[PDB]
Amino acid sequence: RYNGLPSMEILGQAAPGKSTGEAMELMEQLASKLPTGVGYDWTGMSYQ
Amino acid sequence: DGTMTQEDISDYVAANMKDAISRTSGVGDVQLFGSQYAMRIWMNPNEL
Repeated sequence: RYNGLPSMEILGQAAPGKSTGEAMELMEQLASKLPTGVGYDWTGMSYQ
Repeated sequence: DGTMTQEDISDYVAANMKDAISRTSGVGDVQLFGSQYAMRIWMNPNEL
């Protein structure tokens, strides 16, 4: 659970050459095309 | 759109909004103008 709601923590990183910002921007785009009632958020190192 | 009643709106706020708002930055106490849904067993003394 994350912020009092059911969640599933997903780890990952940017491929050789590409930055963290580009990788996160793609995850946000992929997350937007998911089923109704499925949100997302950034935690730990990604929050900073 | 008149699909949700007063009692129904109160539940959604209490169940899906209040907890997150109460943990929001700079928020002290949060007062619900309504009540969250509970399983109501309305007893009949004649049938008992």
